[PDB]
Amino acid sequence: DIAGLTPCKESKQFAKREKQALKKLQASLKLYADDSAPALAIKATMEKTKKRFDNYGKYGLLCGSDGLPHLIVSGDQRHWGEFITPGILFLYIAGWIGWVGRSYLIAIRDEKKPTQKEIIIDVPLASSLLFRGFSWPVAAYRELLNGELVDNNF
Amino acid sequence: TKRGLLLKFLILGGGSLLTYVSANAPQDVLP
Amino acid sequence: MSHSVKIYDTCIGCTQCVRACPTDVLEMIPWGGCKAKQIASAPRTEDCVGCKRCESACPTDFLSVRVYLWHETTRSMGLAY
Amino acid sequence: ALRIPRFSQGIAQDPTTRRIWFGIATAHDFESHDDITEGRLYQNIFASHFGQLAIIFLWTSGNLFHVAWQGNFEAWVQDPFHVRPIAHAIWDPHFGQPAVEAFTRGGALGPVNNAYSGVYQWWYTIGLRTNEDLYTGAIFLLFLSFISLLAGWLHLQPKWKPSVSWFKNAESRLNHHLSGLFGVSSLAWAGHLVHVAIPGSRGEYVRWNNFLDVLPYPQGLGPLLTGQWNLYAQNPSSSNHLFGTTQGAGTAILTILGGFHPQTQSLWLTDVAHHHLAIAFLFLIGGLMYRTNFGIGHSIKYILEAHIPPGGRLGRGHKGLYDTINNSIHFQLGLALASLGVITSLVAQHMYSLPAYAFIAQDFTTQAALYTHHQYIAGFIMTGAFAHGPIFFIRDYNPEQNADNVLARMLEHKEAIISHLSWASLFLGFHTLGLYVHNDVMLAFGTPEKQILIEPIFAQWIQSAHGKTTYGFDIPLSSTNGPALNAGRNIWLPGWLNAINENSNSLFLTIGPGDFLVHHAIALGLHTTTLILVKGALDARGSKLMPDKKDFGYSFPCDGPGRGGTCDISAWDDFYLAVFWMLNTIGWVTFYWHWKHITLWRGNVSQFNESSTYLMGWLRDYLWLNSSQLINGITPLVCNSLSVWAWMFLFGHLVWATGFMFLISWRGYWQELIETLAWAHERTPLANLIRWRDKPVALSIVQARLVGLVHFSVGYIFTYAAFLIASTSGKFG
Amino acid sequence: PSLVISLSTGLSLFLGRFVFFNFQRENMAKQVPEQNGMSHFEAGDTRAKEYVSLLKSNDPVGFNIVDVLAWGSIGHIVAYYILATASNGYDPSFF
Amino acid sequence: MINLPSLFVPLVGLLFPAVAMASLFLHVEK
Ligand code: CLA
Ligand code: CLA
Ligand code: CLA
Ligand code: CLA
Ligand code: CLA
Ligand code: CLA
Ligand SMILES: CC1=C(C/C=C(\C)CCC[C@H](C)CCC[C@@H](C)CCCC(C)C)C(=O)c2ccccc2C1=O
Ligand code: SF4
Ligand code: SF4
Repeated sequence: DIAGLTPCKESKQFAKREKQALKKLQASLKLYADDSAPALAIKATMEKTKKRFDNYGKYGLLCGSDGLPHLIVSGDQRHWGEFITPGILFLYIAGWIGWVGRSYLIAIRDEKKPTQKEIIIDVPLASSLLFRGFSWPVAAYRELLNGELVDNNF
Repeated sequence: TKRGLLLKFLILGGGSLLTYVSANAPQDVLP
Repeated sequence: MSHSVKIYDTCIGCTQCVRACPTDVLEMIPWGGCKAKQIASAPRTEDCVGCKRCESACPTDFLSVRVYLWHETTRSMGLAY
Repeated sequence: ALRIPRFSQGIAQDPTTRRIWFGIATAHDFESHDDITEGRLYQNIFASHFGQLAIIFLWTSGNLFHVAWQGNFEAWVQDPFHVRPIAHAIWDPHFGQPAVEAFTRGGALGPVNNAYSGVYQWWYTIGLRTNEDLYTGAIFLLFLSFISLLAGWLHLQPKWKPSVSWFKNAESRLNHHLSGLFGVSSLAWAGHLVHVAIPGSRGEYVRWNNFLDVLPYPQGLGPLLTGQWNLYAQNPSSSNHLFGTTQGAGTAILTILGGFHPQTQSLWLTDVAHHHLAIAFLFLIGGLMYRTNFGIGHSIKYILEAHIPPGGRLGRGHKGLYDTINNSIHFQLGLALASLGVITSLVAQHMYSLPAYAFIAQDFTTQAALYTHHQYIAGFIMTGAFAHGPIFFIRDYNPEQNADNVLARMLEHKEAIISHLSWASLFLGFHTLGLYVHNDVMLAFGTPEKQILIEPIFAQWIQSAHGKTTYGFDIPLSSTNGPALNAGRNIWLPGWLNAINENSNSLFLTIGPGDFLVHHAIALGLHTTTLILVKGALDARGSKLMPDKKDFGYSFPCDGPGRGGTCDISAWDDFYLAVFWMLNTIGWVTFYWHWKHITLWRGNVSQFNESSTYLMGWLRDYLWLNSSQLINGITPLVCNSLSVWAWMFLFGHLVWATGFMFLISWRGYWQELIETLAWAHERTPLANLIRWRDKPVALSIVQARLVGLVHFSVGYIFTYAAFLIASTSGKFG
Repeated sequence: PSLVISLSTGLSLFLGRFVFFNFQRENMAKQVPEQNGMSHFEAGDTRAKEYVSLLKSNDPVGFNIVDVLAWGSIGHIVAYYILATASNGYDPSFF
Repeated sequence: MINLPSLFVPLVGLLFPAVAMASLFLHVEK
């Protein structure tokens, strides 16, 4: 739709890629497996990159010249989840890496001599402060900016 | 052996005649 | 300066603290009250090279010295020969 | 054991060789070395760079002097078809008889090397033509470049004042400059192009004789003073032109009309002059802005002082930034550097897509070894800009005299500043490097698909709101019409800023996922390069590891072992460390143009397209493709076309590599075997008694961080110098 | 289309706001105060500035615009001449 | 006479250097 061309519903250049290139995968008139049970170009590796026919799903997917597909993601015509869908995903996963970073850490500096408890690991991964992340509804999006890590502690 | 102030003389003289005619030539035999 | 690198501290006590450093530092010059009462930062420094072996041990709590002398003899670098 | 070097003193009677080197590299450090006073210093930089301007004209003179008697000109002004101009005659007794082989270039006799500087299309592009009409150059410039020395002395002589306090005004000067200088320096240029040059361009000659008799028109300056200007711009030029010879010339100076031409690209005759004019009011209106005694205008404090925009009620001062930028002289030489640094590239990135010369790009070589000597430098500046603004903080600067005050707070709130800088890099790091190995793991692996490749949207975007009338596309309020401008149209944006896609020389090249990476990798450069310069600077003062890092700030390179272990932690050695990324940005950037251009000339562009989206290939086709020409140029089969270049190119690879010593050697090892190697002589006959006067030593512990560098650099910068040329010259492209 | 002399009219709006004071009080340059020779200490780093002196002719010589700018611009500059024209003079309406 | 403009590479690239490498051995002494 935008700068490159249209998706899969038509993309001539893209078509030629499907075909030569891969199918020369062929290129081995035979190469012996008339019945034989190992050498697996034959089945998939192609067909798994291949039965990926005039279908790949359908994805929209813009495809420029040479027909390699380009990613716009400006939230329009079709392309929205090529950054946001896998974007918030990156955010959510990280941040629940470091929400617990700021956790199997803020749980130690106390009691009796706590000077490298960390070269061994008290609860592995934290396996206690663990889910605090999925057990983040809202969470730091409020309690970070109000109290605890409070401007005081700033 | 009259060295009593010299060398400046032999570095214009000698060295303007290891280089004056030394580079010039009347009909190349080129680079 | 001509050798001027500050190793000074506040204790200037020198027991299990610091001694190391070719000639340069004939101190123990007790200033009228600083605990183990021996003080300052040097003696007559126009003698030897430019170490920072100077601290490495016994505090300077700030910097610690190094080369800064610029004006630099030869007896001040092994090699005037 | 004598006394020598006439300025310093510690250096003066140092028995080693340091005596020498360190002599020849403290010379220019006036502020604080024996011979100095704030009176001395200032003037001791003043008649210094009056020793400047002076050396710039012995350069330019000879530039116009190896040209006028040989080095084609009453040629190349007959029509400048892309075949090998000329600089000067190469003459080395080492040359073989293949003096005869190209190297010896067509028109002229003895061998030569042709103008890759632009001069040849601007000594020409402002008229300046005929080979009997031409042979001035030095003659003036030099009957100039000597005067350049005369003040030097005249203003060095006490009596007719060399001026001392008078050096810290501003207002008066810069109230003078950005009028007297620039403004009239324009204007007067606007003068020249117009009476003598525009006529020399479209129209005909001007004869050394007449200057009154020649009149762009029949009835003079006509109205003009009669506010009636307009009717300059009607039938000004044409297009069925034949550049230089009238006939479809027309004669009405000034325009914005017509535009591009297969016969010359380049800004139109006139426009570079109404402009030169046009701006020359603003600076003249600008000049006259501050005091200078009479009693109008402005005091340069009192509009800082409590000026401040978001200050007012946000507890954040502004005290005498004047008597610290003024009492600094380094703040000075570093707001000077940059501006120049930022604009040296604005010069050299606008100098393409808008070259203002008669035959240039459509030359495509001189055009590509001239964007870069303006990219090198420019980068090379910036650093030094950032490097005299971490000297201000140590030699000058004054915490008690600047505080609560916005130059502080900049210091005070600093730990953040490098972090929210370093966070940029580390992000801009692995994220560019995901996209480029991934892009290279996927090829090789057989799958050209799967390739990760983002279109540069916000790029092309800027341009479909310009002229990139590429294959339609609305945009909500724009469409390609309904609303166009309405408020604008047939005035202003005529044929100009309307090059569009123009696969040849469209100004704007049509950007894709190959450009959405380099463009994020030039971005990872000036960021990383500056986290180190910002940092380098933001504590030449000191820090935790070295708290009291001062009274000398800059180059104290090294400190004793212990503490954590302490090293290249002088603001110089971060400058030292900086110059590698200014030599890596100013490489990715230049690298980029060319590959692009190359391809965008005697051939394709698909090339950069699917083969810059990855990494291997940046090495293979470009780097590996397009060297060809040069290296089989020493060839086992005689010296062919180029030979200077490839030998330069390996001179390039050596000077480089031989940096490393200096760089992985560190004075300790070197000195010590010189301790054994100076037991020789002393202990060997036919070479005893024989005394040195300087004691054999190994290089200073800062010195070699330099010399490996100042070595790393030429090699490096002499390699691309020889590389691009040695390949943009056959080409193809 | 363009009022070209819309604005040259306009800019010597303002620099006649310059024909000012060569005339009216005392000498030149509010006499060189500080220019050559170098006011100590005060030229020192500094002075003067004054948010308080944007008056004086705000009102009077704000007419200066309409001078040349009227009857001597679009209305044919001084038609009332003659005053020695024979080595030539004229001078003649390009308008 | 015919073909002879070769002196401004030794006087410079060769002899001018002689001067200064000599001369400027004033840095050592004079
Ligand atoms: C738990 C983790 C933790 C957290 C919350 C942070 C947070 C931060 N780091 Mg950081 N960092 C970490 C570990 C962490 N780091 C480690 C281990 C290193 C290696 C020395 C670094 C090296 C580093 C540098 C050089 C920089 C930062 C910076 C930053 C700041 C910018 C975020 C960024 O872009 O860097 C992305 C994060 C990294 C590059 C860190 C990689 C290590 C992660 C993956 C730790 C993962 C958890 C770990 C396995 C702990 C074990 C779990 C335990 C509970 C069992 C941010 C405050 C930047 C800054 O100062 O600006 C404000 C600066 O650029 N970090
Ligand atoms: C370290 C580098 C250095 C070097 C070696 C060069 C070399 C060059 N530059 Mg350059 N440049 C540099 C730094 C450098 N530049 C920097 C830092 C900038 C940014 C400010 C530029 C911006 C720049 C531009 C914009 C251009 C060049 C161009 C050039 C080339 C033209 C030759 C020349 O400069 O003659 C120099 C000529 C003179 C010094 C004399 C002319 C000066 C005029 C303006 C003086 C007017 C004074 C006048 C008498 C006053 C009139 C008063 C009265 C009569 C009314 C040459 C290759 C040109 C080019 O592209 O070539 C194709 C041009 O495009 N440069
Ligand atoms: C336009 C210029 C500008 C000006 C007016 C100055 C002025 C000054 N700089 Mg400076 N500087 C600049 C740009 C400038 N700089 C830039 C762009 C950089 C880096 C990008 C620097 C980096 C720098 C450093 C590190 C220092 C200065 C210093 C100084 C001061 C002493 C000068 C000196 O040490 O030279 C004397 C040098 C020589 C006599 C020659 C030795 C130089 C070597 C390294 C050669 C350089 C490479 C060379 C071209 C390669 C050899 C040629 C080859 C073809 C054979 C003086 C105030 C010094 C200072 O006072 O700071 C505290 C010093 O610290 N500058
Ligand atoms: C190509 C080179 C190499 C690499 C990878 C780096 C990388 C880096 N340099 Mg660097 N540098 C280099 C050569 C290199 N340099 C050279 C030759 C010099 C001059 C001699 C410098 C001088 C220099 C300076 C002055 C600075 C840097 C800084 C940096 C960091 C800047 C942040 C960034 O760019 O993103 C982050 C890093 C990358 C994109 C590189 C990849 C790192 C990750 C991806 C490792 C991969 C993980 C891998 C799978 C696990 C393998 C390990 C093991 C388990 C097998 C970065 C780590 C700066 C800094 O400290 O920033 C805070 C700054 O201080 N460099
Ligand atoms: C390409 C390289 C560069 C060069 C030229 C050298 C040269 C040398 N290194 Mg070395 N080195 C380098 C890079 C270099 N290194 C790097 C990058 C590292 C580490 C990263 C090292 C680590 C290293 C170590 C540990 C040692 C050396 C040593 C040596 C010396 C060995 C003896 C010798 O054969 O020298 C003389 C021969 C040459 C330098 C090659 C010939 C040079 C040609 C171009 C001839 C030019 C001469 C001619 C008269 C030029 C005058 C013309 C005029 C215009 C000036 C030699 C000086 C060692 C040493 O000192 O032992 C004696 C010591 O072991 N190096
Ligand atoms: C055995 C090795 C040898 C060595 C040590 C070198 C060393 C060098 N070559 Mg070289 N070269 C060699 C063999 C070698 N070459 C061979 C066999 C050829 C084929 C004839 C070449 C052809 C060649 C060319 C054409 C050039 C060099 C250049 C260089 C210099 C680059 C300097 C630098 O520091 O990095 C600078 C390196 C880069 C900025 C990147 C180059 C690497 C390419 C493949 C990747 C492009 C970067 C990427 C797109 C952007 C970053 C992505 C990232 C952000 C993720 C360096 C001196 C260049 C030069 O003049 O230096 C200025 C010039 O480009 N070489
Ligand atoms: C080799 C080497 C030495 C030894 C010093 C040497 C080898 C000096 C040798 C002199 C060379 C042969 C001079 C040749 C240079 C010429 C171009 C002439 C210079 C002229 C100047 C005045 C510009 C060090 O002292 C050193 C110190 C710190 C880090 C690395 C190193 C290092 O790598
Ligand atoms: S031991 Fe170090 S006073 Fe103490 S720091 Fe000073 S020398 Fe003695
Ligand atoms: S630190 Fe300095 S003074 Fe002390 S021993 Fe070392 S060299 Fe001598």
